[PDB]
Amino acid sequence: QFNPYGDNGGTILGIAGEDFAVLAGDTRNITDYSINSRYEPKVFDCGDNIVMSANGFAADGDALVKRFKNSVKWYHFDHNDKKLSINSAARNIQHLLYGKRFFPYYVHTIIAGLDEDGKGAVYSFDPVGSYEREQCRAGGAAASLIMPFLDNQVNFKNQYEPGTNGKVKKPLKYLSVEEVIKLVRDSFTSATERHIQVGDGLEILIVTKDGVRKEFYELKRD
Amino acid sequence: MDIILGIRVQDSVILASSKAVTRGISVLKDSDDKTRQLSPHTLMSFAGEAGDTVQFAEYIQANIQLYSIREDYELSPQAVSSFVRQELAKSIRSRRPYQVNVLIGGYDKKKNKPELYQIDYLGTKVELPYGAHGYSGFYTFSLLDHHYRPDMTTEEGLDLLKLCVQELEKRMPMDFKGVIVKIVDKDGIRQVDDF
Amino acid sequence: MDIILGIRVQDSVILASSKAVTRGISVLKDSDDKTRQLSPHTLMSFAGEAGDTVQFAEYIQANIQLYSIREDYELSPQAVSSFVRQELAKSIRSRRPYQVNVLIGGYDKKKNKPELYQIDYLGTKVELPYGAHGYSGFYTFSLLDHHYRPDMTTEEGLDLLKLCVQELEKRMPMDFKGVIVKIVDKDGIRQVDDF
Amino acid sequence: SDPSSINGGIVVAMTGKDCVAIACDLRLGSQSLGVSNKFEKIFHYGHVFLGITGLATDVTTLNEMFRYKTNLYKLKEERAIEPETFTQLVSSSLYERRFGPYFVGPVVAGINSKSGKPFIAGFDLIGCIDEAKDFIVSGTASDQLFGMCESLYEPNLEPEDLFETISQALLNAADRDALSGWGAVVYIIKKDEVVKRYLKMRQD
Amino acid sequence: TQQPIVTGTSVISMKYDNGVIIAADNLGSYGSLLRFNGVERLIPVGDNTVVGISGDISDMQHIERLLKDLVTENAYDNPLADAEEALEPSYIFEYLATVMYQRRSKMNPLWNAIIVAGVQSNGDQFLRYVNLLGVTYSSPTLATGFGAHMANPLLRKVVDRESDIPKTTVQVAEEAIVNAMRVLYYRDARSSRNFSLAIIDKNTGLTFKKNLQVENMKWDFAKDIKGYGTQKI
Amino acid sequence: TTTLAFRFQGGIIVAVDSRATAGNWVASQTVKKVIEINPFLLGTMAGGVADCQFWETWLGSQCRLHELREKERISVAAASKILSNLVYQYKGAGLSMGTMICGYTRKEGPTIYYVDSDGTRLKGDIFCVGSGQTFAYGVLDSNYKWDLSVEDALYLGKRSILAAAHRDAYSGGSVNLYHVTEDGWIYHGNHDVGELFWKVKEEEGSFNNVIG
Amino acid sequence: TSIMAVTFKDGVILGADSRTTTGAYIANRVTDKLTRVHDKIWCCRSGSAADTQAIADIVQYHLELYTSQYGTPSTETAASVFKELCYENKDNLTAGIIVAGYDDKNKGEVYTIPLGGSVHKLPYAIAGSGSTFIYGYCDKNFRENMSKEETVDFIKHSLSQAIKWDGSSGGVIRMVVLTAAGVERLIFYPDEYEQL
Amino acid sequence: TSIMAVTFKDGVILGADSRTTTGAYIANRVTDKLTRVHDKIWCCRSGSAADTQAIADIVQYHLELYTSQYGTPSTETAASVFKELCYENKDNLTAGIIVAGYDDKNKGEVYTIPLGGSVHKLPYAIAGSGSTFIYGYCDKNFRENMSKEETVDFIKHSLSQAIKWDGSSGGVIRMVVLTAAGVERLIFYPDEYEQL
Amino acid sequence: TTIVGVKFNNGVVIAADTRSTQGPIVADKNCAKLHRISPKIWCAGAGTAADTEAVTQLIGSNIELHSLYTSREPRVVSALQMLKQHLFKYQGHIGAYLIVAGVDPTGSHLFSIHAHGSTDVGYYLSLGSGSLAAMAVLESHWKQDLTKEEAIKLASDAIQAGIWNDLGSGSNVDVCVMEIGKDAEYLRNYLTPNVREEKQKSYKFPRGTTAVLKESIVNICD
Ligand SMILES: *[C@@](C)(CO)[C@](*)(O)[C@H](Cc1ccccc1)NC(=O)[C@H](Cc1ccc(OC)cc1)NC(=O)[C@H](C)NC(=O)CN1CCOCC1
Ligand SMILES: *[C@@](C)(CO)[C@](*)(O)[C@H](Cc1ccccc1)NC(=O)[C@H](Cc1ccc(OC)cc1)NC(=O)[C@H](C)NC(=O)CN1CCOCC1
Ligand SMILES: *[C@@](C)(CO)[C@](*)(O)[C@H](Cc1ccccc1)NC(=O)[C@H](Cc1ccc(OC)cc1)NC(=O)[C@H](C)NC(=O)CN1CCOCC1
Ligand SMILES: *[C@@](C)(CO)[C@](*)(O)[C@H](Cc1ccccc1)NC(=O)[C@H](Cc1ccc(OC)cc1)NC(=O)[C@H](C)NC(=O)CN1CCOCC1
Ligand SMILES: [Mg+2]
Ligand SMILES: [Mg+2]
Ligand SMILES: [Mg+2]
Repeated sequence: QFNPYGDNGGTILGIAGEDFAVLAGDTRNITDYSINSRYEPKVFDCGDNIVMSANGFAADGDALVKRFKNSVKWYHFDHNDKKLSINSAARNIQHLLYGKRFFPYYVHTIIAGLDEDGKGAVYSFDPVGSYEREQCRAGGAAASLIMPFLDNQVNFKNQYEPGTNGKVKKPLKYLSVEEVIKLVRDSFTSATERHIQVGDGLEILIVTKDGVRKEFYELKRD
Repeated sequence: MDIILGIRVQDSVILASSKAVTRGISVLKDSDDKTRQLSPHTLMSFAGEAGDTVQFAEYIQANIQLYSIREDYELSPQAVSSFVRQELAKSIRSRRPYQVNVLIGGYDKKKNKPELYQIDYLGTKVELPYGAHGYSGFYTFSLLDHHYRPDMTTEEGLDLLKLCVQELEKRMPMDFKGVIVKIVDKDGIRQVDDF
Repeated sequence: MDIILGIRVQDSVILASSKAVTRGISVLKDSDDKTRQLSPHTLMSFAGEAGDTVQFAEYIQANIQLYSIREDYELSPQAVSSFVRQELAKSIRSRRPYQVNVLIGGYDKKKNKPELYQIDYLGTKVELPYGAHGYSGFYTFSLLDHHYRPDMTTEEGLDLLKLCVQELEKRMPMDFKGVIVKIVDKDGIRQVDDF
Repeated sequence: SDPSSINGGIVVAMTGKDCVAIACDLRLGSQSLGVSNKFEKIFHYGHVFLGITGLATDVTTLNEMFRYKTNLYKLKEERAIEPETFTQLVSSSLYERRFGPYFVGPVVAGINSKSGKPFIAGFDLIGCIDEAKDFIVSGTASDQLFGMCESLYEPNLEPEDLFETISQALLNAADRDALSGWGAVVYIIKKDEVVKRYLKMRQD
Repeated sequence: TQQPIVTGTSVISMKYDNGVIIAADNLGSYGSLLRFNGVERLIPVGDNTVVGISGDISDMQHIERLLKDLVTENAYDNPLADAEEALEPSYIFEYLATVMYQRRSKMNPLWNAIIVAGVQSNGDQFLRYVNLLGVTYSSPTLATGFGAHMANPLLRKVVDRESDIPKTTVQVAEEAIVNAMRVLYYRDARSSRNFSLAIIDKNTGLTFKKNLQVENMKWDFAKDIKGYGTQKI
Repeated sequence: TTTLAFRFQGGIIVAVDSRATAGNWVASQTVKKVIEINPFLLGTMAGGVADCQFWETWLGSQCRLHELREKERISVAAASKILSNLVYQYKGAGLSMGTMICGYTRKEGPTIYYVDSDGTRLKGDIFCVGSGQTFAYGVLDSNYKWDLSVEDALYLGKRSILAAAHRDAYSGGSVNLYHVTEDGWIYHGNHDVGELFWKVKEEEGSFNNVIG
Repeated sequence: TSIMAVTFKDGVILGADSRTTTGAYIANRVTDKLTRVHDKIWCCRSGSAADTQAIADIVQYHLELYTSQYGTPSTETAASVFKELCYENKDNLTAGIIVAGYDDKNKGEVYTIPLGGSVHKLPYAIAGSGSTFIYGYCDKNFRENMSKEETVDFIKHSLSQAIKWDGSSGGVIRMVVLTAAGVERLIFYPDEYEQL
Repeated sequence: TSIMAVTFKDGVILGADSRTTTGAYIANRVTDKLTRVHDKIWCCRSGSAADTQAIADIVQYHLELYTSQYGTPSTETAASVFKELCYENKDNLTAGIIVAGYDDKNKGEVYTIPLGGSVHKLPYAIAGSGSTFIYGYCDKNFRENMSKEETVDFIKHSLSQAIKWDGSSGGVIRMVVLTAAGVERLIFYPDEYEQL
Repeated sequence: TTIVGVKFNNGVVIAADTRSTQGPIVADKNCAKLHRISPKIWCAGAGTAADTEAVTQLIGSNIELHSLYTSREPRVVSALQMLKQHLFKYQGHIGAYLIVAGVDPTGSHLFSIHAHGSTDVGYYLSLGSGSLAAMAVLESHWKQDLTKEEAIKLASDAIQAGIWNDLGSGSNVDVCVMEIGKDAEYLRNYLTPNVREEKQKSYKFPRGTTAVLKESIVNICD
């Protein structure tokens, strides 16, 4: 019997700072035990300072990104070139996903950008449209490897102030873009070591009020 | 849902219906009224699939109430039961059938007689002196075969009904949290509050 | 079968076990004692597959009684529980496993301490302040997490147990016909007749 | 009805400078229902430590079995079994049940008393030995543990630093797994002293 | 929901400094039966694109007709049909990719794996893959079926990343493709000796080679193999 | 999920946990399970996240359209029945929802309606919904009285979620509290179980099963 | 597989391709499907590689033990041992074996043993997946009492066609000639047989 | 079924057996599997009797309507109509059709249409269950530009072998000769072809 | 796995990668797939990891006892016969796919065994999930009359093909050279082309970060 779904592997990661947000994703694309491409980007600038990635089944991922990019285009036409806010984008994506509730897009979606107060924003979605704003989210094949590391290093979970008898928690603070990129690179090298579908290359998209910048780093190719 | 009983006596129809609403390993409610008044002298109890039951009952209720307003006249219990049966008879060959079993207790004002109809989800109608749906019947029918007489009073009918509820409470596996009892006679429909 | 509870307090272990034996749509019995005395200061309650339960309980009982006669000595609750666990651990990889879950309540006379062990049909043993098998645990564990204190008396333990039975009687789907309560302490095993 | 994920639980082991650490959570449940918060998964036979995740009845059975076997070993050999040898004994015993296996994920940890070398090892349910310089993981949150260990770990950590690393690895991994947590225990093992610490963690 | 009947095996391809090469054998298999031997599975579109197709042949012939019709439709009311408004490889691919994904979404797929090789109007090499699931990807080397498992490893030794493309000539690239086709003939049970090869260069244009054969094969060592273990005779 | 809401002398208490799961994977610990439909209506979420999130948001839009068309805030009965009639249309399709529509109006007073994805709609004083509902019921039922104070009712709701958060593997994160009065709903904070458990254990003396 | 054995004037010749498959992947392109169970009794193996191998080894053992006690076994005897194994274990085997041997009394003899474990003595036999495509050709072209060169050409042309149509067959064409003169191994490469 | 169509110097000849089966029972032993869709365009039918019949009738209708408007259709056109039906209804059909016709410009032409609905133009084509047994024979014996008598012998010998090995084939060998001269029907009985 | 075997002038060489997987997770990044049956007979193993180790040890044990009994150096065909009859007996349930190689008084040998008990002979062989990547290299570059250094190069190149192109293979290349008249040389980690890059950050925690409830000394002595 024909199976309409497939698994193209890879993994993605979004972190939000005080005045910036990053959306990272490896560039490897796979099916079963074969590599299709060592450089196939799945993190995209969608306009209006919104970056997006839909990881999982690439055909559904590309379809969704294509539809959202098109949604941004028509939002401009219909509402006098108004900027689509990250919260409005998030709600719009929920309806795109839930529209196919009974034949879902097989993807974990993450978008990143700046909220209307200029602060860093990351939104994350399940395959059928449920969403939530967070400081932190890993998605895809190696999400279960990376996410707990992010809980520990971004949100300082399980970390207490030394000498306070486990009574005072380590205080929350925003991370600098330099510190965030260190965590992204270490997260992906760790994921590459222990997950076979992750590797080849890492592409990070950084979003500030000035625009969208890119950075690329080599990953292990085995 | 689960337990719905009905007894027709000399001058009235008495309907008893369990109060429990269970879902999984939790009794969510113990005061549920599994009945709708279709018209001043016609009462319908119901049991079956979750959601379907109330949706069907209220749909029938709306139709009978619509008829009453249009004609300024109350349909006979026989007429209401036939309407209900046909709706279930349509339903069984639908894409998704109503899985609802009903008892219709009514007092025909033209005949001055109580009438009890038992209709299952297939649309199988029968007029009876006493009726039950589900596993209840496996205890109550034999019990009523023995103790029922056609000329009994409403009070005798309630004692006969107490005998059924006691038997069910003794031998049924599930806790159905007692019953709400309602009487249908020449003066309409009223609820017995202390049972 | 179905409901078996156990509470260890300061100076005793209290076991509560439902009285109902149901088969199909009939409650065949409402006074069933789902327990066996393995030794003067060790009691085992049980629940699970029909036939298996009693067959297993009596088999364990015979073995512990044999040991007692041979050595003229009572095995500690810990020793009995380990023996029982191993029998179940063998059983699970047999051609036909015993589908029986047990609670073992005992008073260690050498330590002067009450002990409660919960063992499932797989042979999964844990010592606990309070235990339950089946769906009961889904209500009683959270309840006891709140109301239980380690230094309670036998009377306080019985009131704590009444609180569990009330909750189960309110929210459980099935009628389990109340419980038989038994206390295990320094003076042995005795049954509470009015619960 | 997947034997390895009915009860839940996790074990992790790490090596440091002239020391080893082995840690485990305390949960024992029946699927969604948490039953016990005292169920330790680490045992020791002499100076050789063994952690076991998986189906709890088999965890108990294997502990009792290896206690049995190491006791006879000591009586006949007139010495304590070493980690490298015990690792081989575990592997033999598991593969003996090749077509009816114990549903477990054992982890050996200890220091060889002759050479002084830190040693850790892991196994699948069927006996395949997984030796490692750095760390071994096991249980329902193994994916999480793999990610935590691979990022947090660095070689030649001092016993006091190693404690922090292994503890943070276990805690943050357990918090992302529904069937793991409910308390934790960490063993810090030096050549001739062993410290056992209970960790404070979230109880949900 | 389909099952493929008459099928074509591997399509292999790679980029080189000035363009792209693509190749596919001339076999139409009917299960284990090697039924048809004159099947062309490389289909040129204009003078700047070649579409290589594996999988179901009835669906391949349908796709041929679509591409043939696309050329016709593009020429309508188009004075620059042979110049600025000619069909690009990227246009041809995106069209096929759309169709493939739409058909999978209707649960009635075209049972194919497709590689669109060509050169864009600005001289850039185009090489992209699409299949029955609507999955798309691009790489310096691309291959379908057994080609993915056996050809890609060999072709990646020549062009392992983007920077290796300018360093690779058409002679070196074609040699690697022809070698890969031989390896597939050794090892793929649904391959044939006869194949077609196409070169799309930004200077010399489209060169379509038909009736090529696998040659320089090593079989001599077979005489020395006796039994499966203990046999000395 | 574990969600509850109960009626009492001083109005309605609504308490929920904040965990989201995908099998045994803890997907989130900071999820919001109460949706504020209007200043007098609340909706609780249990079951499929997308199903609950999408349709209860949609319910809010329908309630807004009612008050625009009718120049009057929608009743709790009518609001719940919009949702129940909607999910009944999808009956069999595979929606997963266990919701509670809690609120106050003049004609009804404080009211709670249980609505689930099989089309069940029930008015009641006490409900617990979710995978950990039974654990919440155990504590809530055994401490509930109509005459509880606003302070005691808030705590019991919080303590009941904590009970379930502890025992149920698929519940946890933090407790979100709400209090509904004649003047509308009032938020009573997010309470992390990480700190709340130890605070409750110490002060209350409960949770003796746990290693202190 | 495509395999065959053909009797002729001076004795018998066995023939086989050299392809082994695991699905559509060719695990071994130089396989030797012609195997010795005795000096001048050989067999062609089709079906499961593991099953036919295990059988041939047991037969070789049986005939070696037979020879130690009773001297050279007949070709019929060898076929009977193959049958006994194939028939009694029919539920657990996938083996299509052709047995061919040279006696001095009986000259060349061919026995075919299909899946069920039945025995059939024939002038020539064909078997394996690729044999289906050459039933027509072989029936039309086979003649009794052919010469060595004619029989070699008959097998070479036959297996060439079987190889051409069957995807599960290919590689080299191995042959083994069984006569009074002795045992001769022949090999024929694609470049020769493909263009016949 | 065993069916085939073969082009030659003067045009094309279609050939078929006459057996129809319902399991191992022969429902009709004198079947006519060679059917007219146009004056000099015929087809051989294999697979489901009901499906191939329903298709041929629709094609015959289409070509009759084609002829009314645009004159005589080409053999390629006829094959395209068969394809269109077979391809678009591939999920609900079991039909293996060989199309053969005679133009004066294009002479003899043969198109084969297997299960999937693909089209293949060939010098000759074989199809049906019994064709498997004659791939070897037909490949070895076919030559281009044969005479009428040679082509008749080629088909007769081929189908004779197909019939001999295939249980699903048998009865008489029907043939239809398509040339500029006209249409000629031939029949050959068991007593002749069996002893070839 | 990816494993290979290559014959040369005066002996035989086998090689293997060093990745072990559990679904998509890398369990062991440096496991040993080259196994010693006897001093000069070595085995490369793919498939079920425990099965390859257990079956290689059992036959290795019996080969040692046989060697002592017969007062002879063991032969590769004996190991081959014992392995195949054992694997056949279990009807493929022991998932061991082995490349058996070695030198003995008869000469140098190279065989492969499949789980169901079928054996092959060849000058070059490859087994495992990356066998197609390896065999592509072997079919391209192999020739008759290879030298020792050429065969090692060819073997390791075939393993590298698996390492890079197969997701079921990775990390390092192990080699074992068995030459006639010489001791077999086991080259553990002959190539190490997948060294982990320096991490961006040290995640050494401040002492006292972890909250502790209890402490106690554990008694390991008698
Ligand atoms: C507790 C945690 C137990 O699930 C609650 O019920 C919680 C409720 C909730 C409501 C609103 C916001 C957050 C949380 N439910 C979940 O977290 C839910 C559990 C669930 C999963 C799948 C279901 O379908 C049968 C039903 C319930 N988790 C999810 O919905 C997760 C985040 N998403 C998915 O599993 C994605 N699936 C959904 C179904 O369609 C395929 C994709
Ligand atoms: C041709 C190639 C196909 O029929 C021959 O029959 C050939 C005969 C042969 C091959 C090598 C040595 C001597 C003789 N058979 C195979 O190549 C055979 C195909 C086959 C496999 C399984 C069968 O049923 C059990 C029947 C035929 N190939 C194999 O045995 C290979 C080595 N193994 C597998 O394909 C794995 N099998 C194991 C058995 O169970 C199914 C998977
Ligand atoms: C040979 C005999 C067998 O393949 C031919 O293909 C022959 C072709 C033919 C016969 C008569 C007229 C023109 C052409 N086919 C049959 O004889 C055919 C066998 C067949 C049946 C069903 C098939 O799949 C649907 C494929 C092949 N016989 C029939 O159609 C007979 C008349 N009917 C049945 O056997 C009953 N069938 C009906 C279809 O569903 C299965 C049961
Ligand atoms: C490559 C990595 C396969 O991907 C190799 O074949 C490798 C061989 C090998 C040999 C010695 C030491 C290490 C590795 N095989 C594996 O790594 C193997 C892959 C595999 C997984 C599951 C299988 O079941 C059919 C077969 C092969 N991994 C393992 O054996 C791991 C260590 N063990 C398990 O996953 C436990 N399995 C064993 C089989 O029974 C079910 C549970
Ligand atoms: Mg790789
Ligand atoms: Mg929890
Ligand atoms: Mg015939």
